[PDB]
Amino acid sequence: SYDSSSIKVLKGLDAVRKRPGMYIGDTDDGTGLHHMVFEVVDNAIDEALAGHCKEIIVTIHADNSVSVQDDGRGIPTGIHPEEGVSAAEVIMTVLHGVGVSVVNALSQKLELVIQREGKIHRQIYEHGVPQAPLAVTGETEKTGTMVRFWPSLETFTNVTEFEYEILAKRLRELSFLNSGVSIRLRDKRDGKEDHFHY
Ligand SMILES: Cc1[nH]c(C(=O)Nc2nc3ccc(NC(=O)CCN)cc3s2)c(Cl)c1Cl
Repeated sequence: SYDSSSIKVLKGLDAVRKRPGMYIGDTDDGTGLHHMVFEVVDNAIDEALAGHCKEIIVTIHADNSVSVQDDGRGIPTGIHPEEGVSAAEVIMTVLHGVGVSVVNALSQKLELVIQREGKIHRQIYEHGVPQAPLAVTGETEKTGTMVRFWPSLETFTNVTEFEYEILAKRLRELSFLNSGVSIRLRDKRDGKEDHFHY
């Protein structure tokens, strides 16, 4: 049921928005804010442990959004018959690693770009709610997934700006734990880059 899926998803988004610390960690001391990045990266790490993702690129944008790009297969784009929406929309919205739906719920905005089967697919979310169905925007010979999110400053207080060093420490750690995955970190605010690989 297209319909029952939509009702269940919106109850899930409401649950996360009302009790955000329960899902992401402390919303004031910066740990929940940085965990937003690490949850997205952990999904790319899963796609590396599956053996398709070899490189993960984490970018801090000058507007204080963060993007995570992988070179994996790309989140599946076909209509999942039960929910009647793209398998990507299901992954991005269904509550379950805390699940990328938690990051989506707690993002003012989220941009999804999927490259696979020779096409580029894009979708925009606001507070976990898709603006429109996943749509093809052009062709590509590449594969992978890009998630860019703008954290809600309704949810997150006090520590609101991403700290390069906090991201660098956990990404260095994840590269140590995941031998042969390359994890790049880029700060568009000041030109800092790192390249973690073990
Ligand atoms: C940054 C990022 N990356 C991902 C990400 O790649 N997740 C993915 N989940 C799946 C699940 C299934 C498949 N199966 C096929 O392709 C079947 C083809 N016969 C591919 C992927 S790829 C997520 Cl989720 C996030 Cl967030």
